Amino acid sequence: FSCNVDGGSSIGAGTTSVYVNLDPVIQPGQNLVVDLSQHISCWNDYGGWYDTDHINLVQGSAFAGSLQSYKGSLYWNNVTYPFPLTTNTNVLDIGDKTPMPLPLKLYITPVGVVIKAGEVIARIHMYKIATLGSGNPRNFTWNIISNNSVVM
Ligand SMILES: CC(=O)N[C@H]1[C@H](Oc2ccccc2-c2cc(C(=O)O)cc([N+](=O)[O-])c2)O[C@H](CO)[C@H](O)[C@@H]1O
Ligand SMILES: CC(=O)N[C@H]1[C@H](Oc2ccccc2-c2cc(C(=O)O)cc([N+](=O)[O-])c2)O[C@H](CO)[C@H](O)[C@@H]1O
Repeated sequence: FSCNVDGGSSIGAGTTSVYVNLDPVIQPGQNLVVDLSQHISCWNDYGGWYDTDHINLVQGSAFAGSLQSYKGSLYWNNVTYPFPLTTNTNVLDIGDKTPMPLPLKLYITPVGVVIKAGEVIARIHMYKIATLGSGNPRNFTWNIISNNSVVM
């Protein structure tokens, strides 16, 4: 099982930064919408749904400390969860060798500068286990970072 970010090097585990582009000005009452499907894609390394991969997001995924007061919802694989995650999410099965954009979006309610360019916004933890043998479990973290400032 592997992923990449913006079509970069392949990632089988560990921590990767994901740089996103945000609306530079938002009004009070407006949320930020971070569509991570535009950035993170994953695939099965055999193809043909051989040794199918089972992927979920993990309880404890959270805002960066500086944004701890913010409110959020996380969309994953057809279901929406409150954020920070207080449960694991549903499982997405991955079996094609062609990269699948992750069905992942973050909606953020800020509670001046809303987001600073270059600062970590959120940390999303992801778990993989496959089907055959031990399933070769792997842990990933996606550290979401803004490319630009957002003001309100
Ligand atoms: C031991 C293991 O992981 N086995 C998995 C297997 O993995 C590969 C199969 C063929 C070619 C490369 C890999 C592979 C690629 C990467 C990477 O590019 O980052 C990292 C690792 N790794 O972490 O060892 C392995 O894929 C199947 C189907 O996806 C299941 O996921 C299995 O469980
Ligand atoms: C389980 C959990 O919620 N928190 C633990 C956290 O787990 C992860 C952290 C990042 C990415 C994936 C996982 C993970 C998710 C699952 C799953 O979704 O079933 C299963 C496993 N697992 O057993 O290897 C790992 O690991 C830390 C230790 O580094 C502590 O143990 C925490 O308590």
